[PDB]
Amino acid sequence: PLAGYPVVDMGIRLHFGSYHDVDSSELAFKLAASIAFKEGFKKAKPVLLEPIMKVEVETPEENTGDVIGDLSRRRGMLKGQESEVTGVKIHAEVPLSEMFGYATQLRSLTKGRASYTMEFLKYDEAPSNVAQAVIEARGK
Amino acid sequence: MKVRASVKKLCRNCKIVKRDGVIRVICSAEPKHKQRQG
Amino acid sequence: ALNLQDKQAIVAEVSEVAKGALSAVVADSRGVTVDKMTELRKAGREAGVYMRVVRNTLLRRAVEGTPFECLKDAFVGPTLIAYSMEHPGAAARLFKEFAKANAKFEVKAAAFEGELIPASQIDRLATLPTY
Amino acid sequence: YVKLQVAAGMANPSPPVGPALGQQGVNIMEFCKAFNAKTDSIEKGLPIPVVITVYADRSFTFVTKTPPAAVLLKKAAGIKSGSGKPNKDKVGKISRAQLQEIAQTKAADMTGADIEAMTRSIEGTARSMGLVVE
RNA sequence: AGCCAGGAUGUUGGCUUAGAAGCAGCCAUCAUUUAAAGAAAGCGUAAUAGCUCACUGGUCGAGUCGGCCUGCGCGGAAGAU
Ligand SMILES: [Mg+2]
Ligand SMILES: [Mg+2]
Ligand SMILES: [Mg+2]
Ligand SMILES: [Mg+2]
Ligand SMILES: [Mg+2]
Ligand SMILES: [Mg+2]
Ligand SMILES: [Zn+2]
Repeated sequence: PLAGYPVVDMGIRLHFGSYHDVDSSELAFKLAASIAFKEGFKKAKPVLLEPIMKVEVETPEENTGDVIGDLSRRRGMLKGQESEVTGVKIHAEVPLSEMFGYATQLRSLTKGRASYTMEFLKYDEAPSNVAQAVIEARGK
Repeated sequence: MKVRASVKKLCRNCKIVKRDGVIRVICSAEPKHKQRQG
Repeated sequence: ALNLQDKQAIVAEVSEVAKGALSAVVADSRGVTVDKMTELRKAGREAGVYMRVVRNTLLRRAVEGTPFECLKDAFVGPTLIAYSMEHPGAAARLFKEFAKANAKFEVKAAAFEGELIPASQIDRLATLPTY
Repeated sequence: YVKLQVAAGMANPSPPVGPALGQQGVNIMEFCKAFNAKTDSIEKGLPIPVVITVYADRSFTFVTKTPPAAVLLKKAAGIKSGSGKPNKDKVGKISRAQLQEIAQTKAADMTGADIEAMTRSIEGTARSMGLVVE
C-alpha cells in the first residue's frame, strides 16, 4: 500500500469475520481482505527496506582513508580493513542507491588505480530522509 | 575576507591588528578568519 | 601553598640530607631524555645515593653553613647533584661512566672532604674503593 | 623501530605484522618464528607486547615485554570482558597477593623498585578498569 | 617574553567501535620515578606515526599580568548641478 514495493515478513491471523449466505464469493472476500489489509498497514508502523550490498574495495595504501571517508559519505557501515603488501582491502556494506556510479568516484580518489566488488547481502530499514524520498517520487 | 562592523577573534590563532586606523583580524591558521572593520 | 614557603621547605630538605651526606657529586643533565635518567636513578637507590635536581640559587642558600660551600663556583648551568647517604665516594664512579658513554653532559665538580675537586682530577673518587 | 602486541604462539597473520615493518625491511618469516621460538614459554593465549628494532641494513633485534596489564588483570579477576562504566558497577574483586604477583611479573616495566609502589601503580590502573580490592 | 632541553613509566585507562593507540564518544582520571608531567590543552593520522602546549631546569637580569571604574578619541558612516 505504501508505494508499490512488495511487503515482506508479514503474519496474518483471521480471528473473526462475517459471511452472507447468498452474496459471498471468492472475490467478495478478496475485496474484503484487501480493505482490511490496507487499513491495518496504515495503523501499523510501515517502513521501507533498502538492500545493502557487501563491498570489498582494493586500494593503494597512500590514499586509504579517503576511500573510507567516501564510504562514510555513501551512508555505509564498515566491518574491517586488511592491508596486504599489494594494497589495502576495505570491507563494507553500502546501500545500493548510494553505490550508483562508485567506479568513477573511486578512480578520482585513487588516481584510478583502485578496484572494488559488490555482492548483495541483506535488506535493512532505510533512514527517514531516503524513505521520504522514495515515497514522494513513487506516489506521484 | 569579512568586511563587517563587528570584528573579533574566532580562534586561538586570530590576532587583532590596527594598520591604518582600521581594526583587522589576521589568522595564521585559518584564512577564513580574515576580517576587517568596515 | 606559598611558593616562597615551598622554597622554605625545599631548602630545608635538601640541606638536611646534606647533613648526613658523605660526598657530593654535581654534574650537568641537559640533553637527556627521562628514562635515561632513571637508568642512573635506579643505580642511585641500590647504592644509597640521593639524587635531586634543584635550582642554582636554592643550592647556594641551602649549602651555606655546610662543607659543600666551595661548590658555588660550579652552580651555574643546569645542575644535577648526587649525595652519598651510604657507601661514601660511590656516586662519582657511576656518574663519570654514564657521562662519557652516551651523553653530552660532563661532571661539573665533586665534593669530598669539604673541598672542591675539578672535573679532570676526579678519578681520585674512582680510585677510592668501597669499604 | 616499531612496537607491536602479538599473540604468544602465533605470528602467522599478514595485516598485524606485514605493513608495519615490511617497509623497514624486516624479514617477516624470520621475526615470526624467532618471536614464536622465544614466546613458546608464555601461557597459551597471552597477548605479549614486542618492541622490534630495525637497522639501516634491514636487519633487526627485538625485546619481549610483559603482557598489557588490562589483559593480565581481567584473567586473574576471571572476567572475560571489561567493566562497562566505573563508579556504578564493579564486575568483581581483585586479590592483594595477586597485585604483588602482578607487580613481580611486570617488575622490569615499572620504574619504581619499591615493589609496594609497583602494586599501587597496578592497583590504580585496575581501579580505572572498575575492579575493587579486598 | 624570548632562546637552550625535557615533556616521562604502567600504556594502546576501561568500554563502544572496522580502527578509537593523550587527542569521535561514554565512564573515569591514579598511581610510578620525579625537576615536571593532563590517562593531554591543540595540530595531525583511516588507525598508527609526527608537530607543539600545559608543566619544569638553565640562560637572561628588571618589573610584569589580569580584571573594575572613568576622560577623550576610532570603526560602524552610501546620492544625485
Ligand atoms: Mg577499545
Ligand atoms: Mg582514549
Ligand atoms: Mg585523533
Ligand atoms: Mg581606558
Ligand atoms: Mg563613533
Ligand atoms: Mg565615526
Ligand atoms: Zn583564526
